[PDB]
Amino acid sequence: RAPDSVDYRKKGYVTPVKNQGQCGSCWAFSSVGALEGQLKKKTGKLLNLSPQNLVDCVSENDGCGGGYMTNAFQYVQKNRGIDSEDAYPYVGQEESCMYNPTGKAAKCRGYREIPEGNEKALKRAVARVGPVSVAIDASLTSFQFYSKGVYYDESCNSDNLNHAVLAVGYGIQKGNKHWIIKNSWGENWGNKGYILMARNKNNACGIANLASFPKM
Amino acid sequence: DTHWELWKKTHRKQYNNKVDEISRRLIWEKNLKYISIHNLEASLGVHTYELAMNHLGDMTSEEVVQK
Ligand SMILES: *[C@@H](N)N(C)N(C)C(=O)[C@H](Cc1ccccc1)NC(=O)OCc1ccccc1
Ligand SMILES: [Cl-]
Ligand SMILES: [Mg+2]
Repeated sequence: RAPDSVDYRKKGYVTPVKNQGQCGSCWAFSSVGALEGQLKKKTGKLLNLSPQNLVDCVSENDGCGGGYMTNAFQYVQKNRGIDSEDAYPYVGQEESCMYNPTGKAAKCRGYREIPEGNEKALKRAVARVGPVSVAIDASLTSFQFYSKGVYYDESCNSDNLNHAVLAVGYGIQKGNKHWIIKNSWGENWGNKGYILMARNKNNACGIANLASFPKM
Repeated sequence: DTHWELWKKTHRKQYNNKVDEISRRLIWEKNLKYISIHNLEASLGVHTYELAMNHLGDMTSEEVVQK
C-alpha cells in the first residue's frame, strides 16, 4: 500500500517562499498562502496574492504590528476581493489602503476553523481542502535555526502561539510523522524556507490550536 | 572577525555603534555554539532535526517572533 501523505507543492498549489522582512506581517503571508491554494483549486491558476493589500487594508488587524488570518479572510469576503502581488506589491511597511478592484485576483466566501487541538481534523482538512493557515510557538532557538529533519522540541508551548505559517501537506521522514510547513522568512531559513513539524506528538507547538482556511 | 565581517556583509547587517555591534556579535557567538552543541546531540540521536546559522544569527529567539 502507498502511504497516506499529501504535498500540495507537487500539485502546483503553493507559490514560492516569500520574505516578510522586518514587518510583523506573518499573518498576511499565512492568509495569502491559504487563499493561493483555494484559487488554484477553483480556477487552475497559481498566482501570488498581495500580503501588502492585507497589511494596509485589514483595519481589524495591526499591519506590521500583527493580526489574525481570520480577520484577513473576512476582509477579502467583505471587500469582494484581494489584489494580485503584481497589482499591489509588498513594500514591508504599512501604508494607506490603495486596494484597486482592477487588480482583483481572488475572492472569499468566509472561513472555516479547525476544532481546537485536533490534529486529525487538521489532517482531514489538508487532505480534502488544501493548504491551511496555522499558528505555532516559534519562540525557541531550536526553531530560529531549524535547517533539516522533523522539528520536535518538548520545550515548545502549545499555549504560546506567536507565529503564523501555512500547512501545505503531511507525511513521514525516517519514521517521524510531520506537517509540511511553509514559513515567510525567505529561502535562506529552514529547508529552502520550509520546516517539517512533528505530527501526532500531542499537538507539538500548538500546530492545531488556531488553524483556519478560506472558503471560495 | 573574518567570518563575522562576511556574515554582516552577506546579510547587509548594520549596528548603531560599537557597543550595539559587540552586543550583537555576542548573541551570534552564543548562537553558533548552541548550533554546534545541538548538531553534536542530533548526531548522537538526541534530536530528529538539525540547525544551521542564517540571517537571524545576531538575534534572540524571542526577538525573532516578538518585534
Ligand atoms: C508575525 N509576523 N507577527 C507580528 N505575528 C506573530 C502575528 O501577526 C500574530 C500571528 C498569530 C495568529 C494567530 C494566533 C497567534 C499568532 N498575530 C498577532 O500578533 O495578532 C495581534 C493582533 C493585533 C491587533 C489585532 C488583532 C491581532
Ligand atoms: Cl487567525
Ligand atoms: Mg532562545
